[PDB]
Amino acid sequence: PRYLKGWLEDVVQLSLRRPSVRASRQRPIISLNERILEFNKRNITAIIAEYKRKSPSGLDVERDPIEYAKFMERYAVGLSILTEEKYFNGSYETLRKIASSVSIPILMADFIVKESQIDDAYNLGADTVALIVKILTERELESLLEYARSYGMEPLIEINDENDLDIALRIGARFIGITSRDEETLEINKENQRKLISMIPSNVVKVAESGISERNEIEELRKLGVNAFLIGSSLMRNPEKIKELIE
Ligand SMILES: [Zn+2]
Repeated sequence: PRYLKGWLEDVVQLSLRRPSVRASRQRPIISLNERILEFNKRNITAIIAEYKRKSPSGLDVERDPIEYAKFMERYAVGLSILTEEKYFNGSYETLRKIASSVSIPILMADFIVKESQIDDAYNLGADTVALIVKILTERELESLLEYARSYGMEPLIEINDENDLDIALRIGARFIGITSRDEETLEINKENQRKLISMIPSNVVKVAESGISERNEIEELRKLGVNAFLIGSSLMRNPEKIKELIE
């Protein structure tokens, strides 16, 4: 991985030593990016609802994961499950139990730095994974993208700046998340997020991530070409909000 500082350096070293799991997957992969495009053709707002108990930006809640997932199943285009343990209080069991309980596509969100974490996502039932450009070298990113595709996944390649975007397009990403949060500093910049969105080709499936709480922002981003919206904190604190956000 890259040489980082602060909490990201810590989470990367933790991830390198993450013990892998063993299990026989039950259901074939179902595509999150393809379901997003189907929602777009149906003119249904496509929200990826995220389950996370804690975050470095101060979220700290307890909520039953299965009850949350079963509620979201009616409304969300997919789910994102945090599996990072130290900063997000996620776990592999959380992913396994949620995947075993819903039929919509599931994204495992963690700090993937080694192939066995993709093995873990597959064996636990996830349909895809996030790969974060700013924690990986270009060579690692290309290799992990190919590895995930060899299972039948289309990973969400996450970008925050123009250097990240250059890499993501160069390596052939087809499913890009544009996060407004710089994970190193926790700073939110929506202007920069909109700039990057405008630089992505129309045939790439685009997901806006971080800081979304209001239907007005979803509408404005949809007008700019965003295909789907990854929303965590606001839904973890008031799950029923997704109903208003999709209206
Ligand atoms: Zn993300």
